[PDB]
Amino acid sequence: PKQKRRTARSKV
Amino acid sequence: EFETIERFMDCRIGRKGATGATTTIYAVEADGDPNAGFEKNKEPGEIQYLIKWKGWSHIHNTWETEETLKQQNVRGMKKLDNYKKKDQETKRWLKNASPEDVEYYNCQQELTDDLHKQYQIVERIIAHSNQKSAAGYPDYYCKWQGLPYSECSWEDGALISKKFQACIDEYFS
Repeated sequence: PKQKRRTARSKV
Repeated sequence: EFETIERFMDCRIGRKGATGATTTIYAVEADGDPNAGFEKNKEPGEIQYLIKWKGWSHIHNTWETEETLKQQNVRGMKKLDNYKKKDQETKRWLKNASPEDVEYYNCQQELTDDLHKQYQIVERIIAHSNQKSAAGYPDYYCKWQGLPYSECSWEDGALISKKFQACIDEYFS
């Protein structure tokens, strides 16, 4: 199974 | 999938449960401080540490306990032991020092606190994402006050717009 790859997050 | 402690920023006796996502500066701004009105000698408290996380900007700092850090399996836990050492060494020192020293100490803590606060302020927006949310918000690449450009970070546009709309307007000026 090929391992694939937005940079913005927030604390939820 | 794990988080890493970058730096211990602060330490307090706080209301039990006043830790985690509800303690970010933007959670507090939106919903109130979970530690509001906590009085150490009239309600159960616990030792809590303010954490700067690896790969998250300072606006995402959260208060945590030794317990929550362990339950979440975060990395960098050696820093907790180091912090507790420095803290105990600092407190021993405080007990004897001349108030001349205590004064200088307090001044360095205030300057440090003011510096830390700056890190949570967007100085300007550098770039915006091509992708936008359903609500139309792009993400924004943010330069933080008092930090070098290497510490810029991508931030949720909806979140940034609540407090730094002027930076957004300026970037699109």
